[PDB]
Amino acid sequence: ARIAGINIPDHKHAVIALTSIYGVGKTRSKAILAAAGIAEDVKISELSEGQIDTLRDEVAKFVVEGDLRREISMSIKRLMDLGCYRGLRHRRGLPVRGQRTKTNARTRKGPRKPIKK
Amino acid sequence: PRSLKKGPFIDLHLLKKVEKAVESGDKKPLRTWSRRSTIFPNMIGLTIAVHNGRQHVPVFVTDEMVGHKLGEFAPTRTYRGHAADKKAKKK
Amino acid sequence: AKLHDYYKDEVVKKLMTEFNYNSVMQVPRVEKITLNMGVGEAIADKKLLDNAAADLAAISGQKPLITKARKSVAGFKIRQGYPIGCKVTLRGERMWEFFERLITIAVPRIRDFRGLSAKSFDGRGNYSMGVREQIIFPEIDYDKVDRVRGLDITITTTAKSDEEGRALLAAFDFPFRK
Amino acid sequence: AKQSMKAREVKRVALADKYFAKRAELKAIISDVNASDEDRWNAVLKLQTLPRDSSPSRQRNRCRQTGRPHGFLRKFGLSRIKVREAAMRGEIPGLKKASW
Amino acid sequence: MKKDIHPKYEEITASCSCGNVMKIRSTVGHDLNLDVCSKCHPFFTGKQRDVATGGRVDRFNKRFNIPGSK
RNA sequence: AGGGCUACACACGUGCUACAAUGGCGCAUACAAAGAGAAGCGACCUCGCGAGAGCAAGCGGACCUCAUAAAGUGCGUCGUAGUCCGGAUUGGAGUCUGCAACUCGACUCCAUGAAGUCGGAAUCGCUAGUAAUCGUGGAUCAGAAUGCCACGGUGAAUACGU
Repeated sequence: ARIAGINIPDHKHAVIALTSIYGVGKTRSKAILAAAGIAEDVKISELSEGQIDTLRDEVAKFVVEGDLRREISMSIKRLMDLGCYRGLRHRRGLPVRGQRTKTNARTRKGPRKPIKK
Repeated sequence: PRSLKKGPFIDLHLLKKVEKAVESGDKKPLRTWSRRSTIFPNMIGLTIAVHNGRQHVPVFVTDEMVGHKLGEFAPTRTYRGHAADKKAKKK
Repeated sequence: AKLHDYYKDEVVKKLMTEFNYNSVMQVPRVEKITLNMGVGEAIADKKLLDNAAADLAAISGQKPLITKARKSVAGFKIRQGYPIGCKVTLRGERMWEFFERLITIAVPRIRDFRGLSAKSFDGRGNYSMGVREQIIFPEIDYDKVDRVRGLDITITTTAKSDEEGRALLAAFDFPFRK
Repeated sequence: AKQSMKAREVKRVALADKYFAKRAELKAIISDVNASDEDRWNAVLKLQTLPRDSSPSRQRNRCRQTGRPHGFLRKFGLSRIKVREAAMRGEIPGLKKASW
Repeated sequence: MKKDIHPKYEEITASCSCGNVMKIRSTVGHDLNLDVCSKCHPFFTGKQRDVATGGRVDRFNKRFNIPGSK
């Protein structure tokens, strides 16, 4: 099929399309489509079948959320369980990789303490 | 994340405790004035007491502890109750 | 059922002889594997009930018998006749075929759990394996809306006692937890 | 204030050169970047721990007169406040109160 | 034998064996009573140097000054 | 010696980056000044997705080098859709400086990817090379600038009246 056989987006020119397909951003999106010999300067729509059917396979190399995003998660879930000062800080849900806190947690945590309760 | 020495990393002060222990096995845990360190297999299965800045907290070393820094596995500050709300302490 | 063919052909004589038994249904014989799975109630809209249904689905293709909160008394509360745990008393010869992976190399799943000890099966040779993580059938997808932890697996036995219990569960093979 | 914190610095500078210099530079070749699968010598840190006393990451600056610990100027050996007063009194040549 | 539920049960024939006859079991330590490290091998390569730089074919004996290259 | 200085729930002062179509996206393309540099800055070389890596000229500074200004222009491109902006966060791998990057670094990179759709009441700076914006360079500096200091591009509205 036209679409990548794993999962669904649609439309737009091929180059932007693989982070729409998912799990591969721009650097992999140029290189992966180019290795297959598939253009950036085309609609998703027009694709000759030898490019698409090969695209459905040439994708199959890389990311699918079903095991992968869960697995990359399960590595963190283990970290959250492991007994580390690095993971413990992932458990409480503050910034923990880079930052410290005067007032700097909205990116990680979403809101400040909210509402009337 | 941030990454490690581009050469060894082993730290040898806590090795300096470990090197007479390591083939002696199970006893009173190693009190570390050296939390800087990595953790790897040579240190597996001993109980290495990790300086929090004032007192050593035992970490028993196992597979997960091939990973990473030693200190990384273990507290220094008492990060408290969420929002600085609690009326007990755990010294 | 090849585990049970292994038991018919190889294990029944091994066990008979070594324990000195005189009659074939005097000898050990592994019975009726059963499960539970306890849900954190069904939830206000019966969604943790759906979560009982897919997890059962993972290692029995059926539907649950579905056990009900007969009495409801203390802290999980109310209803005193609404659905709770997810029991299957599995089919026979087929259940013994399931036994070919069903607590044998269920091991790539395992991370430890409170059961499977050659000391803490009960003083009646009856035991309950609370597994946590699902066996894997090989078909498509692994988004099941998962309920992460499930499945106490209660193996039942021709066993009344300690000696028939460790005849099974240990050296019948598969091994207990080391 | 605390003549001792300034003194604490001086012994590390005399030892920076005296003990360390011939053992210092040893890291990059035989320990760090250039020792990959050339032995790697997995006992370097223990050696250099007394040199923790000495090693340039473990010593700074301070003003050579009054020893202020912040805002040094390498050109002079002094620091922000104390340098300007020496300039005010003309005691550096060529150092006019600037105008452009 | 009620013929109307239970849709699959056996269809691979239960192939698992070692690593190699579809999916894994490995060793006599196939009782897996611990978690996942997610962090050991190959960074820990059997050795304790955590990524020294890109390969030289020289690798001299002692010491250096990097910005003089003499 | 190790922690701490750096916590975090929250409120406040300052600067940052953007919310787009004057625009963002790709290639190609043009002209800066001022500086700093011997235990330092460091080309060319050959590797490396990149940071960098290694080899080494050269420099002793209007000589070499840091160091290629960038925005702007030129063509293609997206077509208002929280996106092709923004990219914080967060996983993993990677470079690096250094007794030592875990508490607590800087930097590359791959993947993923939030809020933000011109901002109450209130409120600040501004008259000319100024405002606005683009980038450059250095002092502190082992390492570690969003800030400080200075440098130059492109370069405005308007003040009727007290």
